[PDB]
Amino acid sequence: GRGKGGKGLG
Amino acid sequence: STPIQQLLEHFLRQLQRKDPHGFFAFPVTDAIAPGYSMIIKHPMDFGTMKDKIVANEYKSVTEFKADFKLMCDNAMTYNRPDTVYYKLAKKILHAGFKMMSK
Repeated sequence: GRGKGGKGLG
Repeated sequence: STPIQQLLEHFLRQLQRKDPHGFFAFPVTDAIAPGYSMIIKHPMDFGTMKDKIVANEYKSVTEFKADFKLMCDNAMTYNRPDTVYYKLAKKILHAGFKMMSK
């Protein structure tokens, strides 16, 4: 659960 | 605004252009980033830095560079190395420091 809700691949 | 505020706004615009996705635009929350407030003691982001320039709260380029380094450091502390977030933090920290020191 360490990490952002989205993977930031926009 | 003062000549220093104008200089810092110039640097901030060029630094934010290095983050076109806006990952550093606004404060992280624990809903977005589980446990973030247990890991990061002093959060920072570009929106907070802009409000500080507008309020005339930076005495020098040195204090402004320290907030930009705190922002990037927090991202490298919270996110794992193989993520888009840690890689961009490291990229822009070094590019942004060389830009401001030329």
